[PDB]
Amino acid sequence: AASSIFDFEVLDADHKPYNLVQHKGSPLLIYNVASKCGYTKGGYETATTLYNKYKSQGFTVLAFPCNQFGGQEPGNEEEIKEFVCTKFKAEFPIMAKINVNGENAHPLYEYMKKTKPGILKTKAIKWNFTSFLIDRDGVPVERFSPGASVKDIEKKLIPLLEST
Repeated sequence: AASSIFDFEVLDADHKPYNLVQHKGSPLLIYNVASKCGYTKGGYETATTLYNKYKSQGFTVLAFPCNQFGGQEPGNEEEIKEFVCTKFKAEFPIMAKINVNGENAHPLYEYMKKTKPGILKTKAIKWNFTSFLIDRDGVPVERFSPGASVKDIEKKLIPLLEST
C-alpha cells in the first residue's frame, strides 16, 4: 500500500513540516530517541559517528524523540534540541516528539515496524534507540536493536551505499 517512507508526513522539532523527500535517492538511519535512557550516550555516539562518516554520500540520521519507554523523554523539543547538541554535537535532524506504539503511533512507524518486525516477528518497538535502516528507494531494509554498534550497522549500510 505505502511503498516508501516518503509517503508520510513528519514534523521537525520546531513543529513545522519537515522536508523528508530531500533524502530520497540515498540510505538513511531512523532512531527513536530519549535523553534519560541507559542507551542515550551509546545511542547518540553511534548515530553521530555514522552521520559524520557517511554525510558526504547523502546519508542522514533522523531522530524521533519518544516518551513511551520508562518516560525517559520528558522534556520539550527545544530542551531536547539543546541537550543533544551540547552533549553529543549531533548535527542531524531532530524531529517532533511522537508515539511509536499504540493507537497514536505515527503512521510512518507503523509502516517501518510492519516492514521490518522485531523479535519473533513482533511489530512493537521494545525500547528507546531502536533504529531502521532505509534504502535508496525509501524502503526499510533492517531493524536494529537498541545498543546496535557502528560496526553492526555498517555490515548492512556499506553494501547499501555501494548500490545504485
